[PDB]
Amino acid sequence: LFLTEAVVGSESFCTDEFFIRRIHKLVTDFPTLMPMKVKQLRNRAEEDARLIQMSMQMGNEPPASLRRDLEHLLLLIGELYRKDPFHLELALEYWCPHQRPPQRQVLLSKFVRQMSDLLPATLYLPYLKMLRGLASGPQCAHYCFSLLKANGGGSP
Amino acid sequence: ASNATYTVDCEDYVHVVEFNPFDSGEAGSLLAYGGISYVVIASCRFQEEDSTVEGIEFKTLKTFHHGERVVAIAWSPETRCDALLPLLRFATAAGDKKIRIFTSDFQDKNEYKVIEGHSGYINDLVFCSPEGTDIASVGDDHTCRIWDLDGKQIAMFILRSPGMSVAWHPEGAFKLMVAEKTGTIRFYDLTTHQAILSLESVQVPLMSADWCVRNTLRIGAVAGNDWIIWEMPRSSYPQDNKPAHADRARMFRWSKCNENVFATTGYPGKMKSQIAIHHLAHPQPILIGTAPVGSGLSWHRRLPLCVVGGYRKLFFWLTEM
Repeated sequence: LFLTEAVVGSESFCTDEFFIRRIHKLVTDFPTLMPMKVKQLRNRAEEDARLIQMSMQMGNEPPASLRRDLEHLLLLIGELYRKDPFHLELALEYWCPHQRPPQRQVLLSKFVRQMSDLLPATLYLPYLKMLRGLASGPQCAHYCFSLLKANGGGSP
Repeated sequence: ASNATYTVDCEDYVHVVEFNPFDSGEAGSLLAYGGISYVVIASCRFQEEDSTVEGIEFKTLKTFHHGERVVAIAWSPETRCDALLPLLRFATAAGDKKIRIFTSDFQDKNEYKVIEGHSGYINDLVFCSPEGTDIASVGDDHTCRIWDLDGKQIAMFILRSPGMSVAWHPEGAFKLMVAEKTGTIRFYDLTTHQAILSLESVQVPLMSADWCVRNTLRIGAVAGNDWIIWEMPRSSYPQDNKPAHADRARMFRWSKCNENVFATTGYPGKMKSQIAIHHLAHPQPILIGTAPVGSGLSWHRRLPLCVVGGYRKLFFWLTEM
C-alpha cells in the first residue's frame, strides 16, 4: 500500500527510467526467488476470504479483522505498469510467446492464469485492475488480449 | 446499608457468580452465574463504560442445563466472543463432587465433559495454565487435583485438611495457591510437583483466599470473622488482620483494578448476608451492602465494581475510587 500511494504517488516517479527498473526488479524478484511462500500466501488468503464471507452471508457481517493484500497486490501491479515514462514496453514480462520462454516468464504467465481459475467475487475487481495494468505496451496489449479472450473459451 | 448501584433479576437463586477475568474481545464484560440446575452466561455493559447505556445493559447469551447445584465456576483463558472463531469454555464444580467442562461456539455446538475422582465435595476450582489446558480443584477429600481437559488426573497433592480455595498465580508460571480450612495457605509448583512455601492464619476456619492481581506479593483471605493480608516474601505472618463480619466471613476477593480494595461476604445467615468493601487505608469498610441471601462474589475486570448473587437477583456495587 505504501509503495502504491507513497512511492508511485510522486509524479516525479514518472521520470526516472532507473526507478521503474529497480522497482520492476524488486517486484519480479519476489515471485522468482520465493514463489513458494508467495503461493502459500495466495491460497491462504483466497480460502480465508471465501470462508468468512460465506459464513457472514448466512446472516452476519464480515469480520473487521479482514486484510486483502492480494487485492492491494493486484492494484499495485495495475498501478505500476499503468504508465511508464520510458515507454520501453517493460510489461512484456507479463507476456510469454529472443528466448525459448525464459522459466520466469512461464511462471508469471502461470500466475496470471492461476489467478483467473475459480476467481472469488471479492478478487474479481483486483484481478481486472491487474489485467488493466498488464495491458500496456502494444505487444503486451495483443498478448494479454488474446490470452484472456481464449481463457474465456463459467469463469466470471 | 447502601443499596446496590444496579440490580438484575434472575430466573432462580444465584449460588455462584464469576466475571470473566480474561479479555473476550467484546465491548461487554462476560458474567457467569450458577443456579440450582443451570449455568447462565451473560454480557454486562455499564453506563461507566459506555455513555449510550442507561445504568446496566444485561443480556443473557447462553443457558446450560447442569442438573445439579453449582458451587464454583472457573473461566478458561481461551474464552473469546470474536465473530471469526467464538469459543466459550468454562469449568464448574457441583454438589455431586464432579467437575464439568463446558465448551460452546455460542451457536448450536454445546458440549460438556464430566470429570470424576474427588471422593468429597469440591469447594473451589480454577484454570491453572496460561493456555487454559489444566484445571486445579480442591475439596473435602483433603486433595488438590490437577486435570487436563481430557479429564485425566495429571497430579494430586494430599492436604492436611479440606481445601477451601484455589488460585493460580497471575504472573509466575507453575505456582498454585491452595488455602486449607485449618488456616494454612500452601504454594505448589506444578512443574516440580512440590510445596514451595506456606502461610498460616491466626484465625480458623480459613474460608477463602485470593491473589492481588495488581500486586502479586499480596494475598488476602478470610478466616473466622476477620480478613487477613500477607505481603510476600517479607513474612509468613499476616501484615494486617482486622474484623470483616460479626458472624463468620465466607468469601474474600481482591479488586482487579485497585491493589488496596477488596470485598468480603458474611456466611448465608439470619442477619441477611452482608457484603463489606474494604480499603487498606481505612480501619472500617468503605461500603456495607445487604443481600438477603447471597453466594458468589466477583469483581469486574476494569471497573471498581463487584457483583454478588442473591435470591433471584444479581446485586452490583460500584465503589467510588
